[PDB]
Amino acid sequence: ALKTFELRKQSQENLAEQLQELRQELASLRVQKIAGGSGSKLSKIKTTRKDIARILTVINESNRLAAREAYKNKKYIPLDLRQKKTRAIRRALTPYEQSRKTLKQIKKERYFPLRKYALKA
Amino acid sequence: MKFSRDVTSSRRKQRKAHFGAPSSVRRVLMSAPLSKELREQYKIRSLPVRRDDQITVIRGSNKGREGKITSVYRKKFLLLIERVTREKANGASAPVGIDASKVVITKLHLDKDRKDLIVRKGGKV
Amino acid sequence: AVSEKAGHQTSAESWGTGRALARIPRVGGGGTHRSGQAAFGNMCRSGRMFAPTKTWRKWHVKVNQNEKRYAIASAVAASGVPSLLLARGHRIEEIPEVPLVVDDAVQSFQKTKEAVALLKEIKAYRDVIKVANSRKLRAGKGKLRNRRHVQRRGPLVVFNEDTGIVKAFRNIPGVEIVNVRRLNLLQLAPGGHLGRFVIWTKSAFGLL
Amino acid sequence: MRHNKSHTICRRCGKRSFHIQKSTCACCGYPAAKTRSYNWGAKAKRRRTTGTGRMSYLKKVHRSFKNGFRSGKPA
Amino acid sequence: YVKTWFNQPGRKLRRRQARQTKAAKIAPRPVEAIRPAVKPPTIRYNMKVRAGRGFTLEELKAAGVSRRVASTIGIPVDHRRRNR
Amino acid sequence: PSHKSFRTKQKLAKAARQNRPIPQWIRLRTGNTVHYNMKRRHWRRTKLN
RNA sequence: AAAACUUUCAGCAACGGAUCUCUUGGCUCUCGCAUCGAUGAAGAACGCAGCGAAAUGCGAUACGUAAUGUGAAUUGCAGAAGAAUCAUCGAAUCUUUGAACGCACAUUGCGCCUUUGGGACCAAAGGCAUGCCUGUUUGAGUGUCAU
RNA sequence: GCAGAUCUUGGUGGAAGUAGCAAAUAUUCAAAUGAGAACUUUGAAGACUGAAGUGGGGAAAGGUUCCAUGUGAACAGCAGUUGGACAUGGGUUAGUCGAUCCUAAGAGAUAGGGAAGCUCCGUAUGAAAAUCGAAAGGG
RNA sequence: GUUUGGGUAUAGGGGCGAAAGACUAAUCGAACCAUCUAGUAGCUGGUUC
RNA sequence: UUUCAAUGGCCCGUCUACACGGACCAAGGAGUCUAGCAUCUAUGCGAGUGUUUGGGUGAUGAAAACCCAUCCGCGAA
RNA sequence: AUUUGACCUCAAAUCAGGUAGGACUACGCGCUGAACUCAAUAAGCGCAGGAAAAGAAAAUAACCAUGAUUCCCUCAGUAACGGUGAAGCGGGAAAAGCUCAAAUUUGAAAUCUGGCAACAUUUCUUUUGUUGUCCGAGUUGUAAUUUCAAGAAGCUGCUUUGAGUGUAGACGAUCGGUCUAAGUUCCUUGGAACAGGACGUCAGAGAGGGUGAGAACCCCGUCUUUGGUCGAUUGGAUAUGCCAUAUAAAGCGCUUUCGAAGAGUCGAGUUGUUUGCAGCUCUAAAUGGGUGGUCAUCUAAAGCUAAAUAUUGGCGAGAGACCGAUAGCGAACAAGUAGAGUGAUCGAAAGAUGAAAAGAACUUUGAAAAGAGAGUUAAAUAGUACGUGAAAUUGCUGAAAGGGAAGCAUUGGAAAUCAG
Ligand SMILES: [Zn+2]
Repeated sequence: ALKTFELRKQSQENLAEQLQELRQELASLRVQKIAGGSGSKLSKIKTTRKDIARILTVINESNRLAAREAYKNKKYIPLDLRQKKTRAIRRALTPYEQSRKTLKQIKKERYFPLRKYALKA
Repeated sequence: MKFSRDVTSSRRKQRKAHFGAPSSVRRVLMSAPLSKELREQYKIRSLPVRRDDQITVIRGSNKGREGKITSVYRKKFLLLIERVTREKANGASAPVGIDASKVVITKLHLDKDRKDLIVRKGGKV
Repeated sequence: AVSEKAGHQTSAESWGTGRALARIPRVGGGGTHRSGQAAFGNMCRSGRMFAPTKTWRKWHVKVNQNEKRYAIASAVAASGVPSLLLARGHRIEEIPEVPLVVDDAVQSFQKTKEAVALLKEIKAYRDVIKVANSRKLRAGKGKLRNRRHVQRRGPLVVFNEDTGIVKAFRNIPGVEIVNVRRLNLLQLAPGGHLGRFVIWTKSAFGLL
Repeated sequence: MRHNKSHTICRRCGKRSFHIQKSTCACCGYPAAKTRSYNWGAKAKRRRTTGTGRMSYLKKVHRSFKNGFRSGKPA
Repeated sequence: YVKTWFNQPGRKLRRRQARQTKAAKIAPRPVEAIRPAVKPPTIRYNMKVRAGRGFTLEELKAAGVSRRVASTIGIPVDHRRRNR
Repeated sequence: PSHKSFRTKQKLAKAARQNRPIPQWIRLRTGNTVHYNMKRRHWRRTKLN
């Protein structure tokens, strides 16, 4: 099968053409199965299916990194590019606004913080 | 006796883990000891069993038979050895299976990965 | 305890009187093997057992502290008598002295070889072999229930300070090591039988 | 004389419990937004509760949680 | 409804570990704060002395330590109690 | 009848595939208790409902 | 008054599945942890393997792909031969539905907006639910006013 | 620790090769297949349903029972070479036939009004404007 | 010598009924289903060497 | 052990003779756990008695065991 | 006339950006609520979390006074009510306090969301921010100071100070990677040694599991491990570097000062629910109001907050004086499956060949199915209808008895058999 890394160092159109010829080959392999083929062809059906899956994977990755580059350093980005941990974590308070304190509390923690002490036994 | 709490001692859990271990774990479970010359040559007591290894049977009805391994038939914790077969009713050859722990490895199949294993497991090449 | 819902999560009501059959409730429905069969009864198949076992049975029992201390003191006194040890079953025919006292030099042991050498040299190793030879396969459902093997009991080594004695002795079959300040009755007189063979150290004996 | 239907296959729960005239499923309560459930039907709850299906997302979340919900690509 | 106590050794072990974790976290300082000597408020127990919640403002001022820094150095303060 | 909807036909289609005999090779596998079919239905017998 | 028949006893053979032994199951107790969903949840449907009906897994990239670790398999046959029904898992895909969201759904029914492609028509991609909040734009008011 | 509880579950008996077998007049001869023919196939003969059919079609309902090939383990209160059973395959082709479109009885979203609330009234209603419902109706 | 197919409406001490104290999925001492419920027992039948 | 001869022998359980159950066999199957109170017995201590609400130690499995402490319970009117 | 611009109110948008639904429910908070004290239970409805709720006194007390909440022992089965049934105190587990409204910054809205542009930072190209500019919000009040424990305004002279940004080592922890001591030596039995006997070894490892029977030394593991070795994260401190801007802020002792404090709310009458709450008539005060018997104690009608506590659900584990296939979950198995009902729902049965299919080649009879010879195996008294294989019941063989019962007991003969 095609190696994923050398699939990555190619351009969009070549992967598109490789995708197209793979589909021709898969269609040819399946009609051999219907009309009667050898075990090599029946086993080749699976490996060519996986190789199209590899090409779809690398194409989608290249598109998504391209989109992330386009939306890099922006306030709003597509919901697919946004993180998805849980709905609760997304709705929760961020650490910055959990650490926000009034100036009254800032003065209190400036002047009377939790001191470092000890007792002699 | 075990003193930790991360490990189990229940017969139920040990058998479930043993007979449900995936192929990667059955590789370690299907280990065999080395011969005296091999042990003194690599400073290794036991090694995992791999195909195309030259082994000799130590226990069973084939005690003393010697040959290479044709396959480590993992999903039954079983080995298959060249010429260690059985005559069926018709006369065909049915391979006689031997447990991995009942044989001794008299000659290894050296590649870079196995040499890495030897030097990693407190051994010398 | 059994499940509190065991035998109840079916659906079965009594068919009534005059049915030419017993009045125990029977599962409703039809077309299935269970329909028409009885339920809700200790006699009935797949029914709740009589008085289902409960978790708040009295499992633990309170013993007066003075009674516990009385038993432990008597257990130590029993261990200091040769005849009770022979009845206990300890092979102490050639033990030089009972009670057996050993110097503090054994509280800093490091190897099972050293511990076994001491046991042979005091001639207490007959008891260890008796324990080792007595290892058997348990009779009954115990081995199904995580009680696979059964053996005897060997010498009880009582120490004062753990500097390596516990680890150097813990692997000899039958040898049980305990601190002098936490003498357990279950180890001093196991099985309710008095007079275990106990090996003391000097510091533990002085602290007794 | 028995050649009519009272219930049909439900869209939401795939059972033949969706009434025709009432147009409400007797099993799951569709088209109600809330799934029909009743505490007296403990067995009825456990026949249709979570875990009787694929749980495809929940297994994804659990494996993700076990590692602190990290994202990106390792070295 | 029954409340069984089969987790009593488990609770005891967990509390001890929590004390151990607390000690490890704030090791420089004692794990228990200073507590005032206080007399129970009844005719049956007015002959004893036990540990009160915290000191009062008058006691803090008489000692010379301010109510602000008293919390910082580990002296609990009770604003309800008064010295009669 | 001869006026079934698509959903009815599709449900019928898989119900016809479910009651088919089991291939022998899956039986011949090891550790495979499957040796017959316990979901075999017949049209004259129990209805699909 | 012999056979046959009936009954009793014993051996053997049947019928049946008790007993004994086991057990990747159940039950109970204890300890640890806090993690669903409009970025589409739980659930349902329909499909996916060379030879599969169920179970499991997965979603037209379909008994899966990417990445990391292991290091030479899978196996019932055939088959070729960084393999594998391996583990981990942070990158992706995820069909029809479902709170289900263009209108409906006992219907593979009926639409509208934007763009593109094909040799008016068709196809493809992206969109069109409700309530509420902050802001933006346009307004409506013989509501109050200033020129 | 069981002899009972019209006990539970499972297994097995005597009655007993006993009661009995289905309505719907009725079958016979020859040949072929076949291990095996009262029951399969062809011919000949005799009958029956007698257009209000034992005829040819459809709706509801069933769902592959349809057709070919093969089998005779199990089912067809006899039998079977046959079957609607089993096994392997094949088979439903629409601009004009229907659904889809419209609406009837009826159901019901929305704007508003109630209810502690899931939600009920309201649908032409005091709003800054529907939909579903007929494989026998209309087309 | 009115009947009836389909669609729809009416649901439980309710509906429906030219009224039989009738029908309401082979059930109407009072529809069916699941919980409370392991309901209530002066009573019956069994209760093991 | 089978069998014969003589003698004897009504079918068991339940319920107040009758009646009710019983075709046969195997397995299951019915005074249990718990809270309080009372008598008696035994054990420990004794004008005292009760560790396990709690704390400490316990490494070898640590839900056990061992140790420690003020209330408080009953009793001492 | 009427045109222009404001403010107020209300609309519309497939406007820009967000949010709510549904599911689980063991534990948690409310509403509602029966029947046979039942029971503030079950059912029904709403809503959360890892805990929830409660919580810093409009609290107890009558003391030498205690001092937020929660939980446990005790109070105590006491007070109280007519069987129900507390609380104060006392001993413990855990501890942590606070934030607003009510007063002018008036020499300066000093405050904040959003748009635009850069700078950054990340569990992360996925996160979170900084600055500048514009518009908007906002004087019908956003900032700073104040919360009654006080506090403000003067006066005083002592003390204190960052909501920062890199580098290194140590100290922990999470994830997975990887490391581990010794017989397979001899003889007998056996299909197989993992059994018995002999000779030995390791043990900080003699727990457990697998392997052709009871394996510490064949293998996995186990002890070492509260650790060595890899990597990736971080949490907090130490050393070290760089920015900050204090012309300030804060604590403490005095007052020659004032001290703002929550309304259809408290409260009363009436009806309803188990003092507490709600409906309704009516409706307050400012040394006032609430609570307890003039006194004592609190300061409501506004808000936040870890910990000890619960946890038949979910996810991981460790166990057991539990059950051992009519038992234990309904389900050890293709189980909420087959199947039943229009539906709500109801819901089983069924584990074991052998070490290894080695699953009986081949021949013969038979239409076939099968049988008989063989063959595999230690075993076919293991042939899948497969471990062991009981009873009821049935067939055959052998022995015996029998004229409308049979069973049983006592004595002895006859036959069979065993024994001293
Ligand atoms: Zn439904």
